[PDB]
Amino acid sequence: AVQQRRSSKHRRDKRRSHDALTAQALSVCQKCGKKKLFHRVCSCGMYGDLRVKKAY
Amino acid sequence: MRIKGGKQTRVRRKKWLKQASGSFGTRHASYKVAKQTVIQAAKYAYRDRRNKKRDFRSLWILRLNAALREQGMTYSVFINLLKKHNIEINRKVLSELAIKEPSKFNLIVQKVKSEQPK
Amino acid sequence: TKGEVRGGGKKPYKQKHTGKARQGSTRNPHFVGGGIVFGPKPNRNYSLKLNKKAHTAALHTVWSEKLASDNTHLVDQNLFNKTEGKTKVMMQFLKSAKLLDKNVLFVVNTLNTNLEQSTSNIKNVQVKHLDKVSVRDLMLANALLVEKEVLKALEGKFK
Amino acid sequence: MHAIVVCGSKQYLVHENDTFFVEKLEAPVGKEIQLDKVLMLDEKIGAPYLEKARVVCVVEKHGLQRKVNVIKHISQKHHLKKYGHRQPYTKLKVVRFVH
Amino acid sequence: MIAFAKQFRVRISPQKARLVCQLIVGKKTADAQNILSNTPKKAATLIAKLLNSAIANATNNHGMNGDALYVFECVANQGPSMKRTIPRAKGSSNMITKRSSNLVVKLSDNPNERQELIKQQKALVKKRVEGQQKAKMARQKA
Amino acid sequence: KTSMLTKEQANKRRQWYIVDAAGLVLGKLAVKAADLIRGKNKVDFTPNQDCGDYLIIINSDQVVLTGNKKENEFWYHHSQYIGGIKKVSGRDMLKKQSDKLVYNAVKGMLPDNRLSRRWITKVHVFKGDKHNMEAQKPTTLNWS
RNA sequence: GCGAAACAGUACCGUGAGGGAAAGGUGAAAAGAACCCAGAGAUGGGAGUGAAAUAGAUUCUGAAACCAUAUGCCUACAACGUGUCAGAGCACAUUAAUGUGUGAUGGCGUGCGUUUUGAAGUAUGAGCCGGCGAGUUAUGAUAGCAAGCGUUAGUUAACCA
RNA sequence: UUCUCGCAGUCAGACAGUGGGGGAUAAGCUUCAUUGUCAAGAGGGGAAGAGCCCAGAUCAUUAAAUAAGGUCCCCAAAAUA
RNA sequence: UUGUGGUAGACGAGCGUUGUAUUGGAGUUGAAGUCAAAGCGUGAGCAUUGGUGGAUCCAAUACAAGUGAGAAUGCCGGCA
Ligand SMILES: [Mg+2]
Ligand SMILES: [Mg+2]
Ligand SMILES: [Mg+2]
Ligand SMILES: [Mg+2]
Ligand SMILES: [Mg+2]
Ligand SMILES: [Mg+2]
Ligand SMILES: [Mg+2]
Ligand SMILES: [Mg+2]
Ligand SMILES: [Mg+2]
Ligand SMILES: [Mg+2]
Ligand SMILES: [Mg+2]
Ligand SMILES: [Mg+2]
Ligand SMILES: [Mg+2]
Ligand SMILES: [Mg+2]
Ligand SMILES: [Mg+2]
Ligand SMILES: [Mg+2]
Ligand SMILES: [Mg+2]
Ligand SMILES: [Mg+2]
Ligand SMILES: [Mg+2]
Ligand SMILES: [Mg+2]
Ligand SMILES: [Mg+2]
Ligand SMILES: [Mg+2]
Ligand SMILES: [Mg+2]
Ligand SMILES: [Mg+2]
Ligand SMILES: [Mg+2]
Ligand SMILES: [Mg+2]
Ligand SMILES: [Mg+2]
Ligand SMILES: [Mg+2]
Ligand SMILES: [Mg+2]
Ligand SMILES: [Mg+2]
Ligand SMILES: [Mg+2]
Ligand SMILES: [Mg+2]
Ligand SMILES: [Mg+2]
Ligand SMILES: [Mg+2]
Ligand SMILES: [Mg+2]
Ligand SMILES: [Mg+2]
Ligand SMILES: [Mg+2]
Ligand SMILES: [Mg+2]
Ligand SMILES: [Mg+2]
Ligand SMILES: [Zn+2]
Repeated sequence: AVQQRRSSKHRRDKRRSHDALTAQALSVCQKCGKKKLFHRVCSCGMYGDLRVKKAY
Repeated sequence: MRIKGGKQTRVRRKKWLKQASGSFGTRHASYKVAKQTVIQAAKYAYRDRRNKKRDFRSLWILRLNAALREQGMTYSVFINLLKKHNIEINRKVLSELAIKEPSKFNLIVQKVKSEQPK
Repeated sequence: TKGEVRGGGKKPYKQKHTGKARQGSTRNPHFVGGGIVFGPKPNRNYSLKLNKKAHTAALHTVWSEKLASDNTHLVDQNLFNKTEGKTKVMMQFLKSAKLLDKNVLFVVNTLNTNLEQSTSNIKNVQVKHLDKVSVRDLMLANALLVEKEVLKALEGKFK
Repeated sequence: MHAIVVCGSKQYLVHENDTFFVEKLEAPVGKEIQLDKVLMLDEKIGAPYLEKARVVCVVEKHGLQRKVNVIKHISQKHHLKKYGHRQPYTKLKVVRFVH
Repeated sequence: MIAFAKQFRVRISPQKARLVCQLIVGKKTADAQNILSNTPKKAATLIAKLLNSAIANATNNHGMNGDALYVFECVANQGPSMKRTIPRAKGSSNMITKRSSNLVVKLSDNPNERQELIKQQKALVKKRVEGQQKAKMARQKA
Repeated sequence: KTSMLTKEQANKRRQWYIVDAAGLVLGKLAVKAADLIRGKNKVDFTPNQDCGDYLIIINSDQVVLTGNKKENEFWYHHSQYIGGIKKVSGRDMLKKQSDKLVYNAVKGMLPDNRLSRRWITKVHVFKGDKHNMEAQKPTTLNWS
């Protein structure tokens, strides 16, 4: 099955209206300050008060 | 002598495109659809000039008829009374009187009501 | 045209069952390869015929209006060789005669060489024999200097 | 104060210092024209037309209306005719109502 | 006062880049960098490089303060495409169109910049009309 | 050219009215209700500004249908399913829901339009003498 | 315009005979952007040369279709060949003109070519844009119109200068 | 609308009324004669309709009188007996 | 005064493109091209101003045509 009529440039954008993106939640590390996405280990491997991995 | 087309096609096409300004999407972008819309819009305008002449007459008849029913007299007889009294006034101007100068409109109805025909 | 243009005399696509339209050659007029349907040809005539007496009548009237008019002075043999072959003297002559902007045409019967040596670097003026002037050269002149013996031959030619 | 005049074929209700547009009258700008056909004036309305009731008007301009393009087209019949129309008018303002 | 940076023939498609570009319009400098550094998209590590270069040449070349810059307009125009032949089945063939985007990011310090753009547009339209009037005075003069 | 006529710019002289349908015929009441709702009887009628007054109907169950229409004439409503065509006789409508019958009758006398929605909205029909619409201080007119 | 303005009968297709493309323009002069900043780099932003760098090697001019951004207007109870005639409100000010941009709302309204007795067509042709694309030439005949020459008229063909 | 000369297009028609043939006094059937329309003709009536009725669109006007048809509402316009 | 619906078709009058021949004129103080605007015509069409552009172009009278694109499941290029 294929469109017997071409879809205009307006119906196309109406369908894409739901394709917008969402900003992932970010937080501040409590020892170095850079922004990191929430509930995840920072770049230094320091999550909460526990040293997880060696610094980058 | 190889005559080459240029500035001739585009100018006569852009004239049609300019006329079809304010249309929905491709109906103003593409020359072909624009040309069809201008021709169709011209047909509508032509037919609706005639229809405007009739529809505005109807509105004057409607407003005057309504204005009359408040005084107890009807449209079918008001025009008949106008002819016997020889008074010649448009329904347009008569309706304009009844909306802007109610008192003077009542003067016209009072004379046509009872005064001797001619 | 379509036949002279180098190309394949075969059918590009099959006649049927292909989504493309029917085509018969790659050098058709509506193709980019280019076969001009009619086109200009190098066999055209461009020539026209006018009767002999009609040409005499046309020449007769053109002489009538140009002669007996302004800038239709008469010239003789002395100054046709007094030019000395130098175009500076003739430029002075045109300046003195106030014929600088005019397209003066010398009508000459004896083909003087000193006069022909000059007036050749001047794109404006020109000199012709009686058997060489035509209607167009006569009425493009706007001014002409005619020799006396040229005028006598003119009456003879008209008859 | 108000009058019902007949200029051309239309009837206009006019007040003092009112400018209305009528069909071309062939009169230069600035003259003082006298509209003749008057139906109603003040309160005395004449049956055919009022007698001696005159409307004094001054002609302001002799411009033309907006261009109208009449494109007659017979669908699928090889007929596309085009025409343009610019109807001339004249604008005039009421100065005085002759008794 | 617009500072800007450009990048020609970016491999990302304009369709997939405008989606990320709408996440950065109107944002402050520091907040703009933070959002783009933690978004799992391919067209995030290229606008970030362009954004950083634009900040650099705004506070170094044009001499801007640096704590008032906001992303004025970040868009991905359509760049030149590349045509390839993908071999299909039964002897047929299709055309793959490798799409490219021309990325440009622009940041300003004044929060009223749309007004100045309209002012130059108004000046150009205005500049056109007096010439018409000047031509009319000359025409009446003759 | 000529002088244009005066037209109201969405001017609202709309007022509230009360009518009593004690023994009025369905059609005779509906025709005047539509004329009153549309404002056609008004002196100045601009047919794009809904210059028509509100109207309230009292005693809907008390209306009458002449002849044998109470048992021989049927009102029809079909849902979008199959077999969802519900039929009610005149007598059943006059008892169970009389307000809906007058509502449908008044709506049917209006032009198919985007303004007819607001026009049918301005009809407040009640089945009893009581009504919660006494806060508008609606004037009383007879046979309308 | 020769298929071929460039290294074209080349690239490429076919076992082979054979078939057979596209692609030109910086600036007067490379003076072709040293140097600084961001970047891994290409590159970009400044600086510099230049009359011009929005002439920067992507290199004369840069159209439309197409894709994005934005000032202003409208749009989430609404049956729509999408326009037309009326018509509020909103926002501006012009080839000064009963001005321009949008259009709450009312009335009316089933495309363009083709071929048919008859097409909104459940017949047909076109996805859109731009370029190209179809009554000619040679030699004769007839008729209309006009000119030259005329009542032992009128007119030359080849060829020669 | 006759005569002479130049240039054509047309040779698939349709429906309505009237008189018939074929068909079954069936066909929006088929074949004729005649009056009209459409073809190549918009507007108004018929709710919507090529052919039925009223008629023939040069353009503009928000002027007036009418034809067929109609006057509770949609939708312009009525009352008496 | 009589008129002016119209397909096939007949007849008449004009517009526009390029070039040539004669006249005149404009142009680095900015030509053609090209975009925009609230202009002029009965129609093909024609101007004015401003931006971009960097070297040719315009008016009149004649002449000669590869002279007018919306459709051919048209060709080529680009883009949906
Ligand atoms: Mg869009
Ligand atoms: Mg989606
Ligand atoms: Mg063309
Ligand atoms: Mg060729
Ligand atoms: Mg294979
Ligand atoms: Mg090989
Ligand atoms: Mg640069
Ligand atoms: Mg490019
Ligand atoms: Mg370029
Ligand atoms: Mg709403
Ligand atoms: Mg609802
Ligand atoms: Mg409906
Ligand atoms: Mg509607
Ligand atoms: Mg509408
Ligand atoms: Mg419709
Ligand atoms: Mg055609
Ligand atoms: Mg057929
Ligand atoms: Mg359909
Ligand atoms: Mg089929
Ligand atoms: Mg077919
Ligand atoms: Mg198709
Ligand atoms: Mg095309
Ligand atoms: Mg002849
Ligand atoms: Mg027959
Ligand atoms: Mg037959
Ligand atoms: Mg019959
Ligand atoms: Mg029969
Ligand atoms: Mg029979
Ligand atoms: Mg039949
Ligand atoms: Mg036919
Ligand atoms: Mg008809
Ligand atoms: Mg009808
Ligand atoms: Mg006529
Ligand atoms: Mg009658
Ligand atoms: Mg009515
Ligand atoms: Mg005619
Ligand atoms: Mg020319
Ligand atoms: Mg220019
Ligand atoms: Mg051609
Ligand atoms: Zn950390």
